[PDB]
Amino acid sequence: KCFFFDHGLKKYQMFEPEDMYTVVFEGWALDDLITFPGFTPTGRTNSYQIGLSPRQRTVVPTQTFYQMQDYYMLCGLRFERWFRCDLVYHDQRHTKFDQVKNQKNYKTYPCYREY
Amino acid sequence: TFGELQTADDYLHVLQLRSQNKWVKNYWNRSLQETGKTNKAHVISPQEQLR
Amino acid sequence: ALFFMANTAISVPSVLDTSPCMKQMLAYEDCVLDANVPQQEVIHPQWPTIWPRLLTDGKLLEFDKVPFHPENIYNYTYMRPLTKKNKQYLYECEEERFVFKACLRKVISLKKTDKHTSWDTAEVANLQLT
Amino acid sequence: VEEMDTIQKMNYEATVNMGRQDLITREYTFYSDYEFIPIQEDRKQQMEDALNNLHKIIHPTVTQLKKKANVQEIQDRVFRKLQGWEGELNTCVFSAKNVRDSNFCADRFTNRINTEGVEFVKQILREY
Amino acid sequence: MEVKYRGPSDDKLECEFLENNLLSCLREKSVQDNVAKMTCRPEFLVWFFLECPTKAAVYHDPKGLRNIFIQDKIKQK
Amino acid sequence: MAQTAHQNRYQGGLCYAQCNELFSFWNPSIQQCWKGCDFGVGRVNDPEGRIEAQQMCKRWAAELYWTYKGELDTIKDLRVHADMYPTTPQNVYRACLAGVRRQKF
Repeated sequence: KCFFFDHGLKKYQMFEPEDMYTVVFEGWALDDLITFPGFTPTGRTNSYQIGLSPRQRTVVPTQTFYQMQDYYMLCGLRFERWFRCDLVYHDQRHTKFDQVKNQKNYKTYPCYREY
Repeated sequence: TFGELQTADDYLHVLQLRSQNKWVKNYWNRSLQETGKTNKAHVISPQEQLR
Repeated sequence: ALFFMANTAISVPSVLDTSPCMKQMLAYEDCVLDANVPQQEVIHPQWPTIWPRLLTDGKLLEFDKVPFHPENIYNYTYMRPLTKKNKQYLYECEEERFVFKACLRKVISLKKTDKHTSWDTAEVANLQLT
Repeated sequence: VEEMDTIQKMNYEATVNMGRQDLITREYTFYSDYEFIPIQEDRKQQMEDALNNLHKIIHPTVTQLKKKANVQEIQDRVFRKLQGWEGELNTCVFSAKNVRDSNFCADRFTNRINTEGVEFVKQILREY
Repeated sequence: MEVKYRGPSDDKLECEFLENNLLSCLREKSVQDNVAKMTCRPEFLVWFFLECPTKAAVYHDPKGLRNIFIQDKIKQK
Repeated sequence: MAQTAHQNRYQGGLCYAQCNELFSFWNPSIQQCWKGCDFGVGRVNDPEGRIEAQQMCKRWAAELYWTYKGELDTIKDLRVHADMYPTTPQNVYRACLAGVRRQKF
């Protein structure tokens, strides 16, 4: 019950997470009240324990520069690889790739993963 | 929902399309009309043909 | 290091789960997971009555949804009616669903009466002391 | 294309605008640039036809190779010859005076691809 | 989690809202959602049994439910 | 070897030694190879246990990386080399299978 019934609107409303001081000593001054939409669109339950989803394929590995917590050389390397791929395909994007007018000729841009 | 980067990219190309449209319209209008010069802008230095 | 903490409380056990129909709920959920049904509404045993459109056309919302446009397969999962394979592999989980519903109904039938003199000290019986 | 909702209309507008970047920037020309007579459309089509003919020969060989290294090596070996010919074409087209000269250079490049390029490609593919 | 305790509200307006949602859901689901437009919100159904114990007990009672059904039918003509 | 069964690689036995010999010392595929050694402990000698272990490798690869349904069934070459890194579910599957192959007993 992270939502409250409103008598003026006669409906459930809510606001963003707020601290105890603001909830208690500024309950009269409440801003940005949004009608409660429900946890799920169909009214089912959403209370589940979550975990880590499977990882994604890597084109430029992080292990090239992994001793460094700050990723600056890795950032440069990955951007350079993406820029090579883009220089290959940059002008064909609107005719053979994501930016086509019709979905019939839609293809994923080859540099999406590197980007 | 399986979030493989190709399926995710298919999901996210529409939002990227709208954001790119907004950015490119703003770019064209403001940036190009306020900065660029059209039709081979150049500085002309005349000289009189001496006697 | 080796014995820096000088003691370890191995006596305190894992918190015992004393929920009324938790075992039946978990059994039913495992069975439904076996069926491999895209619709998540099947998690509740009452789905045939709460969402009867799952058996006719799958239209569970009157176009008041926000799952994005039908561009990929992983869209409008609840807007997808159960197929014959899904219906069969859900029927295979009918007895456990019935047991779960019977447990829920019996729990609902339980009312707090005046003979529950141990209500104010029910934590001890619930085994909250370790 | 008129009948659509707001989201579909916005997506169509986005797709159309992402293709007019060539249209918007054609007005902004530079005075100091070195202009050249461009390769004509028919010569472009002939060169692309020659490239497709080359791709016709290499396709079974590269699709029957299970190692990426071999395919990359085949790509590199052809690309050196193609890059030499491309350099010759670029020089002779940049230094062109009229469309006749540009057509002559493009025809020479296409004839090199169709005459010596196919022979070189066939020798490479036989080696592989 | 440190969840504090607050008993069922039994608020007049809130329970009227929840009961209207419950009646809409009963009317929709009694015909397997064959209505032209379905306004039932299943999630609020849950809250009806968490914050309106008096009306829930009335609905469980067969005579109270019969009275509610008769009045709803009269309202719907 | 956070995902494997043994505290140190020496408890793995001959299978872990063969996995180490399979890849270069900086290659993280060895760990995946080690998981193969874990999947085919009591299964390699059983004719259906070997198929079960290969299925376990396929499931492990599918769980580590996002995979498509046919993706691991259309691999042309299942052989591995020293510089094969677990950057793809195909590489994870190949390393796991190679580890399964090297599990005597």
